[PDB]
Amino acid sequence: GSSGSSGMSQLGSRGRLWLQSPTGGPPPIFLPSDGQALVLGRGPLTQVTDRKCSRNQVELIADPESRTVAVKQLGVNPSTVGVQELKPGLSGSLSLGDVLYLVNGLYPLTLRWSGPSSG
Repeated sequence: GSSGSSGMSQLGSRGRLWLQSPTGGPPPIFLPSDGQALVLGRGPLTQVTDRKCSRNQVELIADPESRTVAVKQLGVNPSTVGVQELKPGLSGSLSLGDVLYLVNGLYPLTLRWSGPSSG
């Protein structure tokens, strides 16, 4: 038959925000574009099972507005947003490529953005 519905439309190439993990790590999680906050910490999320990590260690938010990500510490352990240490109740930003050491300056989460070629 004829499916139809819609025709065509495209402004730019656009993309999607996500986090990149090193070998022996979890898959590429796609942050919520809606603007929600993806709390990272212990669990299958990042495969982190360190007590030092808290279910809600920090709050990541995908900001496709300017290809950025907001980070807010809701845990106790001091998190590092790149090369700067955070605090409890503090908040910072992460750029495309920047790292986000969940805790113990370990379990770094590289911020990546999807972008296809050709077109």
